[PDB]
Amino acid sequence: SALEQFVNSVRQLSAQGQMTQLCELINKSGELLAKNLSHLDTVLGALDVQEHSLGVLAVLFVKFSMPSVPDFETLFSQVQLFISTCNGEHIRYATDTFAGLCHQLTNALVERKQPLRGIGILKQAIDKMQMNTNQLTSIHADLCQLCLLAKCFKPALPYLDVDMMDICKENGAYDAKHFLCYYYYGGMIYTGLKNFERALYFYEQAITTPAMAVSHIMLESYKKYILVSLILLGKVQQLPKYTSQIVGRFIKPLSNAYHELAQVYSTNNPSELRNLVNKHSETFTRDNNMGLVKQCLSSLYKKNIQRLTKTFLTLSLQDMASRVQLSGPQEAEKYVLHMIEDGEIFASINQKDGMVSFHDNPEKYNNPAMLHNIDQEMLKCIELDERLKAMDQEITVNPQF
Amino acid sequence: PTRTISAGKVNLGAFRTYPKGYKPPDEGPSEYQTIPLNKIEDFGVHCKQYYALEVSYFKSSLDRKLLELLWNKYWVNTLSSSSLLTNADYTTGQVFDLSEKLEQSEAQLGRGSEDKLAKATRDSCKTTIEAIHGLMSQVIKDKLFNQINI
Amino acid sequence: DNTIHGRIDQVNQLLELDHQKRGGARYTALDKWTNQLNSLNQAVVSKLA
Amino acid sequence: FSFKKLLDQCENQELEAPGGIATPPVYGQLLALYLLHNDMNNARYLWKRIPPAIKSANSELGGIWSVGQRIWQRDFPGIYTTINAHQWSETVQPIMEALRDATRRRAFALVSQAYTSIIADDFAAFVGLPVEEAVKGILEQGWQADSTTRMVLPRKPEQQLARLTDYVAFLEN
Amino acid sequence: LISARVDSHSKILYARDVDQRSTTFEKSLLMGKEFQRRAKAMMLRAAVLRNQIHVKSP
Amino acid sequence: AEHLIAQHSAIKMLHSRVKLILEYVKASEAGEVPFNHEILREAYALCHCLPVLSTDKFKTDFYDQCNDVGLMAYLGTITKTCNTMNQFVNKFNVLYDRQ
Amino acid sequence: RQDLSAIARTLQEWCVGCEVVLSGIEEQVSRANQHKEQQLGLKQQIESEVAN
Repeated sequence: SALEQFVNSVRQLSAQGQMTQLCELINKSGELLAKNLSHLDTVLGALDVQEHSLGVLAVLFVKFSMPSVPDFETLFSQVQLFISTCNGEHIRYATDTFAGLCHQLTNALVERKQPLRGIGILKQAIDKMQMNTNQLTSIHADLCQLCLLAKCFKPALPYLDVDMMDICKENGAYDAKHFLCYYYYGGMIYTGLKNFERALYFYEQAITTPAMAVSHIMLESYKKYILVSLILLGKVQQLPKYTSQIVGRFIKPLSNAYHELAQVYSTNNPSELRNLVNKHSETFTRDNNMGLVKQCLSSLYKKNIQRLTKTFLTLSLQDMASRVQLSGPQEAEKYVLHMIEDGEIFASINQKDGMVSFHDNPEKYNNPAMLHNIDQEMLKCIELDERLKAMDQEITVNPQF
Repeated sequence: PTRTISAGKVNLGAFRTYPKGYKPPDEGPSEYQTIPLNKIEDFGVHCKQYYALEVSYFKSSLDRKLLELLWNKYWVNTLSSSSLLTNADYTTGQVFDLSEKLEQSEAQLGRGSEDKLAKATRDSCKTTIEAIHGLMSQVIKDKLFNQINI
Repeated sequence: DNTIHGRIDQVNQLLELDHQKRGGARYTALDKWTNQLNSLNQAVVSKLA
Repeated sequence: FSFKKLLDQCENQELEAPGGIATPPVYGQLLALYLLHNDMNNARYLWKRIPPAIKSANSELGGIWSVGQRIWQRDFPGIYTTINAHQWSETVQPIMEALRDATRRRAFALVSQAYTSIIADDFAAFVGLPVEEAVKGILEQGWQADSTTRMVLPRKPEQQLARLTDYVAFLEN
Repeated sequence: LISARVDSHSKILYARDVDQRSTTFEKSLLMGKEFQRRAKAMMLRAAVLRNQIHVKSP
Repeated sequence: AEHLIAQHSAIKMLHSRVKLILEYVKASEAGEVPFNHEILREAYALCHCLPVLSTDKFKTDFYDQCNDVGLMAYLGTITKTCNTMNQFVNKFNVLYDRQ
Repeated sequence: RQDLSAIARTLQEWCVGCEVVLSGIEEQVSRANQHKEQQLGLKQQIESEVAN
């Protein structure tokens, strides 16, 4: 009886003025909603399926049961049809139920099995929720989570590569754990793709978050921050002074093994790091980051080979095997060749004499390549300044203090 | 002379002092100039003891004629300037001073004058703008005489 | 005693005299400008929280 | 050139068609193409995404990954051995030859930069071709070959104004 | 104070001369990169302080 | 605008001289205007003087100049962005924050 | 006499070259003003909001 009236009240606001009453209509909905909504969805796509379908589908996912009998797949396709060509315009005001729908779809796909297609659909929703230079919407975390479970990081990169400003809230629709999850999962995505620069950046941004209580997302991101900093840099990168007090008070002594790992890493001894990795092996496997510690061991060997460039020019492979502790010139030749290929060292191999010749001269800074590099880096600084000009202008327009 | 060359505009001032004990009027437009740190203290101490005259230039009827006719051949010298290496020591000297200005502007933000960073930014802007203008003339020369071929 | 400006190449048995002098004064000024800009940008970012 | 377009098309087919799980020949193409671009981080995560059902039903896919294990370990002779082991015409075979050629170019470019003097047998194993063929090719190219010691000595190999105006326009305002 | 490289093959100690230009360019470019990362970090810090994004205690 | 005006006038003068010599060449080649072995010979000698400096040492030096100004421009833009960041944070700490 | 055209072929190649450079400046100079005035105008809008 009432469900037959609401649709008529949606058409009244269609192509008119304000839609705040429609937001109140989605806010109330009907509480004890019936199956009839599916029938109401048959005759609903009059203009562009409208915001009514969002309330219908959000309630369909809010059910905590079914959610549309064993034929839930039809509902999934309906959700697809709502995101793909349907989209919308006044999603900005209906962000609460939209992000809620995406969170419920994500949680349902996580609780079920393979969430591969869910990524493909989610990226469209994100594309229609954000403005132009992209905003940190809650759905950004869900996407990452999905692509972290269904091992496919490749299509999630364009949303991760952008250093987006301003978190999209609008009528609440945001929680701190979604921010923490986006930067932690994103950090794991960049770690999985061996892009340690952005990975370290993402973990650092996940730690900096203001906190009164300690969360497991912050602990795991801190552990992985130490590991990635030991891989990428020769030591642990200093976290900013504005990091939460709980990090230095609770997170630091909880992940003691990692600071113990960095303490053994600083002595430049591989056998001792090997002994420490074997000592807390159960703790590293418990956190599910065993592999990154092996990369820390390999990066310590790399660091020890890198330290030879500062003192030697032409060094014997046997001398390198003795100094770095590799056993045999064969492993030294392997390590040097891998390091040249990966662009980690600037050296050459002489097999006849069994020597390694360090050059250490990548560039002389006369190429146009540097001209284009500097032009691109300057354009990045100009972009940053123009963004800062926009933020400063926006603040100047606002009331005084 | 250094700023004349680097800016491509004559940097000259004409001044007259006030007698000992005499106080200046409200007038003092004071057109902004970057003053290096090793000179700014002395500048500030004595800046109100003199005033600047309004400078203008003149030439004769013959100078006018001769300078137009000189241009008919002097144009060659404008396309063979090489300003970037003529007074290269100036930009380096300014950068050397700019770094200490930036050290002072950092010290201002440290604990606790009126915005030294903005002054230093205008100084670095001016120096860089002059350097880019030098490169502009060099690129113009490259476009005119090198990118031709057979 | 700094009376002779140069160095000795004991292997090839020669005296490699100090001559290679270019505009090194710019790069030292740009070096100090870089250092001061590093410390400054750290101190500017330190303001917000 | 055209392989990148087929990769993007396969990357679209990876999510558009399923259904939950994508097509096995597309999985084979995507895996071999992920090996072609040397993106081992994409290939390793693609192989682990494959369900055990297609892993058991299509053994040829396992035969494609057996090349990837060698690429991951950087064992060049093993890469050239694993390439010439399986046949999957029209689908995987036309791109495996492109992988073989790309691995040859990658190995040649690596030896030319990383080595001053290298043993002829090691170099032949690095490029996959036999000792005689390799030595013939490098002598024709211009590398210094030496017998007895069997050493090969490799030889190591507005547009502008508008940008400047934008830089000054930035600084001056 | 020794600014040299050891050539252990021929047993000769060669003195190292720092390339002024390349070192200045290298450290300046790396400083620019570190500056950009600090700028992105504070951009996000401004965004979280604006939107009041923080972990609640209970 | 005021810095490249002297170059614009110099280039305009050069372009006039180049056009006058080119028109003399075409007039001689087409006919009617008297042929001269000596003048066109010097115009041939002038043509062969282009391009001025195509050596690798000059390319290294030109790009050395360009990279020096380029690096300096990058450090200058960094200083200006450092100042813009300082303005923004100084205002943000007043409006969005209570110091 | 026959290959004389080649001289003109390079002279015109220089002329066109000048004609590009000249126009380039004309455009760049115009842009340098187009930005300036715009920025001034924008500043005058920001400065007009100070009264509110």
